[PDB]
Amino acid sequence: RTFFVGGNWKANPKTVQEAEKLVEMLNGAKVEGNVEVVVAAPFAFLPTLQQKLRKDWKVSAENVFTKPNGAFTGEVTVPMIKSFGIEWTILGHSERRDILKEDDEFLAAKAKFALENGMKIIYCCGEHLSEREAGKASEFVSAQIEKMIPAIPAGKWDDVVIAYEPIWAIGTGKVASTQDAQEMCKVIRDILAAKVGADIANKVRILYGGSVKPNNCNELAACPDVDGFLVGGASLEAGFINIVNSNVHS
Ligand code: NA
Repeated sequence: RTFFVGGNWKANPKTVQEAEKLVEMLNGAKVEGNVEVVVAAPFAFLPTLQQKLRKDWKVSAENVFTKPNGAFTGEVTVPMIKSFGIEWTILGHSERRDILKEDDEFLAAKAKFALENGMKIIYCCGEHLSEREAGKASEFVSAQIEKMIPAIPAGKWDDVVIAYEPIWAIGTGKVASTQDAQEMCKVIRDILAAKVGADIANKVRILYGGSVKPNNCNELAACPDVDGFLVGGASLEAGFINIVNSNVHS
């Protein structure tokens, strides 16, 4: 598996002029090793990233809707994204599940629609504090992945990346360890192996999507089942390149 680093800008930066400055910084970064890099940005900034970002990396949307077009005011759709040459989207990020109330049925429909229309997806999952403290993390994450699995069209697993988010460690007063990252990425790989087979489990990149910074990326990357990262705030900073370059420890 090729190490994979996605930079999720989330709803940032505030201005397209800042977005262009960030792209200029990224374009001069010296990448070491072997790594697949994707940068996800707000919809309004996708055209300028697609125009200006280094072509050895790829641009990603942060969401898409379930339909090609139509009477869905405010939604952006897969064909719109693709018409710029953009090939990636994030789906099911904890912020969209938990704040914008996207449920698993909605997300499964997005995954199917995106994949059957030639997108690649970064599909996010992860358990909350109650399930973590009950000792039911693997059961919760399995339920999420089991909803995702039937949505993946035949022959499309090459275009699926899964990100694990330790939601239990976001705004809760608890922090995740490196061992927690390894354990939960391994849990996901074992769910894949049991439900769709070892061949698929061995090729799907499973990312850690907790807090990833220059000070912990190397140790996280070295974990055997951690295939990369879905990076939050550090993707807006020069430290993103440290994280990209952590692949050499994997
Ligand atoms: Na690794």
